[PDB]
Amino acid sequence: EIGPKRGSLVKVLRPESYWYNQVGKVVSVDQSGIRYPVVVRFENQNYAGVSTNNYALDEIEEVK
Amino acid sequence: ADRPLWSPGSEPPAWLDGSLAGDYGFDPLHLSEEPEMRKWMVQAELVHCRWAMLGVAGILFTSIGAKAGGNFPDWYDAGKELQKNSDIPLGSLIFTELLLFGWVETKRLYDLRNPGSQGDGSFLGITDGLKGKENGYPGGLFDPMGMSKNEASFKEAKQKEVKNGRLAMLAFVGFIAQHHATHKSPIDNLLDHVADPFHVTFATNGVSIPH
Amino acid sequence: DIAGLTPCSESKAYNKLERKELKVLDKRLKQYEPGSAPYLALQATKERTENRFKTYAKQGLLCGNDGLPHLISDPGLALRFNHAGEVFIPTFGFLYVAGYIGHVGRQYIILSKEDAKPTDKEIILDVPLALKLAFQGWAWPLASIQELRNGSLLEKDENITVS
Amino acid sequence: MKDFTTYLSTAPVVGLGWAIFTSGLLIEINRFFPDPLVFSF
Amino acid sequence: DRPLWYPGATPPAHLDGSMLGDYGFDPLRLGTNPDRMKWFREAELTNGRWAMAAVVGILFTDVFTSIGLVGLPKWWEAGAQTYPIDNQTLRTLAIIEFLLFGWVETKRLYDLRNPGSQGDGSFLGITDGLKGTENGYPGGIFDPLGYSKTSPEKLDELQNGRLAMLAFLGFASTAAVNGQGPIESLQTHLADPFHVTFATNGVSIPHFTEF
Ligand SMILES: CC(/C=C/C=C(C)/C=C/[C@@]12O[C@]1(C)C[C@@H](O)CC2(C)C)=C\C=C\C=C(C)\C=C\C=C(C)\C=C\[C@@]12O[C@]1(C)C[C@@H](O)CC2(C)C
Ligand SMILES: C[As](C)(=O)[O-]
Ligand SMILES: C[As](C)(=O)[O-]
Repeated sequence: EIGPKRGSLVKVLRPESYWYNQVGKVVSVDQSGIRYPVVVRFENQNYAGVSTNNYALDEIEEVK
Repeated sequence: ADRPLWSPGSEPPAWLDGSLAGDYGFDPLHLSEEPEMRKWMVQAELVHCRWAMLGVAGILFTSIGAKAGGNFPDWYDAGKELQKNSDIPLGSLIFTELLLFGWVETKRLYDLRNPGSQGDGSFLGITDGLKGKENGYPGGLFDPMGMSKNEASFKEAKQKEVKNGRLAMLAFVGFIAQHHATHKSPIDNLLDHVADPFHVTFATNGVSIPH
Repeated sequence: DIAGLTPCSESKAYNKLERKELKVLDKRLKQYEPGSAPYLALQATKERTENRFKTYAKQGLLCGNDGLPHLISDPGLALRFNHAGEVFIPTFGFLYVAGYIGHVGRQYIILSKEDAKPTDKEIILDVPLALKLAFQGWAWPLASIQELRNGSLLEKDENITVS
Repeated sequence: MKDFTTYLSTAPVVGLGWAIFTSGLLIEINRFFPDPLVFSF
Repeated sequence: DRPLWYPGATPPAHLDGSMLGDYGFDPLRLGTNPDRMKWFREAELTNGRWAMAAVVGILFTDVFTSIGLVGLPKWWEAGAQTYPIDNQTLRTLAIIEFLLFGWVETKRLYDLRNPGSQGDGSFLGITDGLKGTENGYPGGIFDPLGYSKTSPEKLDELQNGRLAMLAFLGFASTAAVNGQGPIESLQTHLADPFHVTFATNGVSIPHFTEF
């Protein structure tokens, strides 16, 4: 009810994030209330090998 | 426990039981295991047989003609002396052969990928004929004699062409092996062996003789 | 006459080099009988060496003060003369082959981005797909220009940057 | 047979089949056509 | 769709739509995008229409030359005979060609871009007739022979244009390795059909026919 529908893919706009401008599905937008509610999941690894991350709702945007 | 096998007692392969003609459960390299490779290899063996039989028949008939007195070369080095004094150049003969064979081998090919694809009537309006009755056994036009319109006779008549073709292509390897040793005609190797069995192989170069 | 170079038949150094090579070959060719294998090998080598030196001097290729051939690479000097084959058409042949290769590889790597775990397809290739695309790229100049006018090759700035 | 054909998509295949095709083609072109250094025209 | 190029089991993807001379032949999938297909259609039209009016100059003019009625030169040197002529409009030919073409090629270009788009007062009083019914099929050009219901005679035009493009390609490939003209090659090939063949001229392998 707060973030995008779960299962809907969205992109990232965190300027300092490995995943930037590319799309990734949302695991679960945290409804309990927190500054980084949207947990996005990516298939390709990063330099550290992590697949998921949580971002703020003022950063993510719509689909391509 | 239902058909004779090649090795008595061995377990036949699970991808071929009795549907193919000449089936004996002989496949140790797991070839033709998938349905598509088997559909390919069946017709490959069939065409091998249908060429080996004609080749061996022509070779034996020309050899018998030569031994009886006809003006016939042997099967080897026969394309060399029939081309020296022929009106049709080499190359102009080869590409005529290939041009006539491409058009028919292509129709033979695309009736394997989708049977009955050739019986739509685009070639001279031929519709009933040129339709693949089975994997590698067409009919209608290639079977003028009604000798395949009965399964009881057909399943038994097709199971012997594969055997005759296997025997003929084993004989063709005999023609090659039986030339590099004696350099004589295949019928000559026969008469030199029935008249005197003592002139058997293992006597000229079959085994190494350093001693 | 271009660049002070002279056609390679009138080069005394070129013929002197050919004679030198032939003498160096024959001095050790005379070591073997005309029937043995090494002798035939040296005979064939001399054959295609003489063929080298004869076939080059046709349609014109400039040799300099050293007598060796010198490739002319400027379009315009290969034109107004007969040197368009030195390096002008080989350029287009390599461009054609390199296009072909890149086109096929790109269409492969694109058509694999749709299925699950494409990484596997990069260590375990799709041999039949690669063979199909290999026998469809010899019209790539046609497909490239019109796929460019199409726009299906420009990514609309949706990639990872840092600035 | 199936797992073998699947194995035949790795380094031991094209990368071997490829570059074997190419070495053979180039060697044959340089053998039948002995010493090219400029096009026909 | 008229008969298919492969008679058997070769499915077309985007050539099920109606179009002139469509036999479902597009192996390289070069006309998938409809706009590029719409362009390549006019490409065929302009190529075929141009090659037909060219092969006729090579075919119908050389048939009289072989019979001996006229002494015109062959096409592989008809271009060299011109400028040596006394009254020779020397090679200001190419550039005036380009100008005179360009002025019309641009009109056809912009008509393909904006179909049937010719301003009212743009061309003196003949603006009206310049509007074309369809792309590559203009009205004002053909005087008779277009007001029928069986307008799909364009099949004849396309098939003849393809045949004439093959004709000119064969002309250029023959007059390059056979050394003679098309009619002369045809007549020598009727004289002796087994020796004069592409196998003896064009392929490098059969030249080693050393018995
Ligand atoms: C040897 C042969 C087949 C051998 C097959 C083998 C070993 C397969 C073995 C296995 O696969 C199995 C079965 C099962 C697998 O699980 C395991 C392995 C072990 C892999 C066929 C030859 C087949 C050979 C054939 C068909 C030859 C045809 C010859 C012709 C047509 C001759 C024509 C001419 O004679 C004329 C008429 C005139 C002359 O002048 C010129 C010429 C050219 C000589
Ligand atoms: C008709 As177009 C896309 O080639 O300008
Ligand atoms: C290759 As030529 C006939 O143009 O000299």
